[PDB]
Amino acid sequence: DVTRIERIGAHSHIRGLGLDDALEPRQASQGMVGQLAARRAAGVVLEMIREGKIAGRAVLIAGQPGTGKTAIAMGMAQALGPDTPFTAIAGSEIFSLEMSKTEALTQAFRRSIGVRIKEETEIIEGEVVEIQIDRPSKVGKLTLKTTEMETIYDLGTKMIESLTKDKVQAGDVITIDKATGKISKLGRSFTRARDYDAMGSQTKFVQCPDGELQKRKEVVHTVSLHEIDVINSRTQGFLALFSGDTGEIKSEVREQINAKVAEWREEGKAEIIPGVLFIDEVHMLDIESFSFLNRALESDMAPVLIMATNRGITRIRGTSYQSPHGIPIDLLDRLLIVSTTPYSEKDTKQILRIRCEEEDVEMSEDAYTVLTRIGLETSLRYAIQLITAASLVCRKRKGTEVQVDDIKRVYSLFLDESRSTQYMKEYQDAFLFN
Amino acid sequence: PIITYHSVTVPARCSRTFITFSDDATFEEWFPQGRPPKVPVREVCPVTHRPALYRDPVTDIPYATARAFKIIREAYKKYITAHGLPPTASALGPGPPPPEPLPGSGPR
Amino acid sequence: TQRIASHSHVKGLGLDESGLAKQAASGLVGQENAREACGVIVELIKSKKMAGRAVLLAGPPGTGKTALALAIAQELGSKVPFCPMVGSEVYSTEIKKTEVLMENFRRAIGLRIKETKEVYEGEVTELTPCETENPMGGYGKTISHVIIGLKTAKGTKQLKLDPSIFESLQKERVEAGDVIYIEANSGAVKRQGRCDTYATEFDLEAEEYVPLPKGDVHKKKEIIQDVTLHDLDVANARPQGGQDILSMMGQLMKPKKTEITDKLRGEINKVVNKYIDQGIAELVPGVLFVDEVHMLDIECFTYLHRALESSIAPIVIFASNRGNCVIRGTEDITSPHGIPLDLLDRVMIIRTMLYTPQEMKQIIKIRAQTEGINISEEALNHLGEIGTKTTLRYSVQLLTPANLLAKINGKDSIEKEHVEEISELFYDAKSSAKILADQQ
Repeated sequence: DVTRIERIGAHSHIRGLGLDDALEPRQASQGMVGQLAARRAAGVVLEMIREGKIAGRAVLIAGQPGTGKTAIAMGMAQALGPDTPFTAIAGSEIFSLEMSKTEALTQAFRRSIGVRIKEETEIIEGEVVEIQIDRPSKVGKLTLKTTEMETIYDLGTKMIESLTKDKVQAGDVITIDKATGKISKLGRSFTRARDYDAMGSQTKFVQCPDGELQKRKEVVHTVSLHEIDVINSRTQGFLALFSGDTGEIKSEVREQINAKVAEWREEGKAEIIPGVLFIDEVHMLDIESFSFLNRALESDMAPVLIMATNRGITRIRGTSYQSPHGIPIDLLDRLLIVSTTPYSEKDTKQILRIRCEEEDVEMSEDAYTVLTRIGLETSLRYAIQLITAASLVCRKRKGTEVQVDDIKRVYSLFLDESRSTQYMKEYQDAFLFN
Repeated sequence: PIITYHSVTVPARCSRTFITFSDDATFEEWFPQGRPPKVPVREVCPVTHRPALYRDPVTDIPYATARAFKIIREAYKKYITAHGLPPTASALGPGPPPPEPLPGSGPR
Repeated sequence: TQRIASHSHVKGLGLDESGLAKQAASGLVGQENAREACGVIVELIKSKKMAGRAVLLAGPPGTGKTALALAIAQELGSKVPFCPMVGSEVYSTEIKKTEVLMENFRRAIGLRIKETKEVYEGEVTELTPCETENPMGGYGKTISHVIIGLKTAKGTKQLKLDPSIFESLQKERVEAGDVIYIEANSGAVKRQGRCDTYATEFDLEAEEYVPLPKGDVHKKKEIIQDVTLHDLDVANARPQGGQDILSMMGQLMKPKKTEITDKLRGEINKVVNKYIDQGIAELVPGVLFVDEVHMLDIECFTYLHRALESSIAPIVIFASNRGNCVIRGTEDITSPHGIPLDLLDRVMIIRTMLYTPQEMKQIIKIRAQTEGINISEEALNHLGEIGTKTTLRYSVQLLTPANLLAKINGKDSIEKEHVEEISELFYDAKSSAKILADQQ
């Protein structure tokens, strides 16, 4: 029960790359199995990302379909963690009507660079022991305490306004920003009076603050360069962060922002956290897009670029020419290529074992053997998809384990590409527009 | 000054509000209280009864229909003299079937 | 009566308790293997464990593959979302193609928000302040409570409220005889009007003499509302606050669709997960049905590669009738079903078969029953022969004109002569195409 928004997806079982401390891959770890050389290369690329010295390095993951290119990408994403950016898109997403392809790629590049802004603040945090306001110009008095000390404050007018709008009252625990007088209420330490009718929410309690009433603390805020661009693009441009009306941000704004971020870096305010941009199925990009990427990768603010494609010698979109991977050789020279090999019998079996664990499915060894042979014969993804169907078939007969007969049942019910194509060729007159 | 708030928490550990209006006269203009009439008088037409409709005319008393209005305006010409016969004793057939007998239509 | 559509006779998959398919049940006949597979798919959807698993319904035209998808909707009921779309709908003038798909992916995920509140309401009668003279110091007169008496229908009760309510109380401008609304957690007063007891042949007020409420003075209200994730995205993307000038400026300039960013999707997923954890919301993942999927471009399919791999995604059902056809957006690339092989590896294919003459006759009888038509046996057999010769759908279309023709002739049922006349007044595609050689 309690189905959260994240359910079991295609790559949910992947939680890392399964590498040793020396980047040497384990045969099965963190949901990944097989692809030793590609996983090792991805670990090296992940270390390059972590150090962050070198800008604009590009990597291509290549191989046949079903060989775990996207799996290696999500493994890098999970191993990298949430603190560092990881922007993932498909190549088809840049073809917007709101903006040009170059603008879309510029936004995607700048989404993947983080700015770790840091500043000092002073707060007053304490349990409200007493408050008084002599409204007739208004005057008042406030008292706050911690476990250590107590202090009475004679209030100014605007502080009284903020207190009244927030309806602060005694027994509350609050935090007051010394710089601007903003108040934030953390909870209550004392119950409200039970004599009062109808205002009887039970709520929950919070401990008294400790130590000094007034403290100075460091605070860190993380924003992307694209957020800074959109905020500074126009008046009330922050709405475009959610609506997406960021149409063709002017370049002068970006130059000013880069200079200000650099001088913040020298002045100790900010740290640059360069992340990763991942473009799955990059063969959808046009020749213009690759030409733009050639120069976009030469900036010092460029992130690490990762791409995934399966094509052999294949046409470049927007042209009549052909090249390896559907990518021009202007860009292929600028990048390192990672090759994924097809899986063996044991690796397929281990992938199916790991997938059954993720889906909470128990199957016999004969069932595993049969499904492994099916996956070798047709495809890995088809064999993975049959697991849930076979489990449902077992469940409706009130079984406890998925048996070979359930697998053959769903194999009969649901068809793969080869059989469907064969049967389509039998009904070739009935099907349309051959 | 009316002192919009005063909270002390002192007793179980608690939290209260003690509004102190001061100035005497400030109290009642913040608490006038009320004593309205809970319901009105349910009005009935003198002519053929049923609940009243529209309002009174420019003078006199409410009515239900245009026929009742016509009889009421044919009435009150018998009374502006301030003397004469009964202006309303079964005047102009003012809905006369008595399941329970009717007085004259002179409530004004 | 309600209007009769093509698939109005479909009410379900007609499966046994064991999941096996009855030969004729719930308005469907035949397609037993496909219907059993659809049974497995509805179980998959009801399990709610899976995200992004996809299904392709493949077969010749007229084999009811559209009906099976609608039968899946009937089995799931109205709780589970079911979003139908055509492949040709992605080509919008306002937003890119991949945004249209993601909008429909989010429309298929539902959310039931079950927020609760407890309140007090009725006719105010007191406006009575309490008094304790002094706040333990130099003093004028101190109240320390405010007595508020409510009566609505069931009874009367007095509430000794916090003194702080008094500011809000004359801010709402309440007096005796008014009727109000106060929420328990906040204590926020709201004036609804004044009772109908001061009404009934008074009238003439825009506030409306709102009637004296029914029920108890104290109420606990449990509101359940169904909403999709796309609705949350659209609502949170806009500045709906009327107090800003740009909001009312939005009235005059056109409110076009916009390309919603992934940041908003992530934040809405975060707050939805928080609601689910705290118990205010329940997730209802649903179905997206993309009929005529062959109309999509190669860009759309290549985006669906990523979209179906998401852990957030719904169950997707595709339908196509094409053979080995050229993929749209490519120059010369042929593939089965007009779909790339790379996406075709990501789906489970449900095949649909051509119908026998007996199945055609049975479907024709079902449609005649659905349309309120009485047909004789020989007329039904001749119509089945026509459907065998030309097409099932064409023969099904002849029922209503023939019934109208019989009604014009005073008869209450279709005989063979009426279908014979209708088959010469109207032509099928094949017969007309043969005629096109004659009339060039």
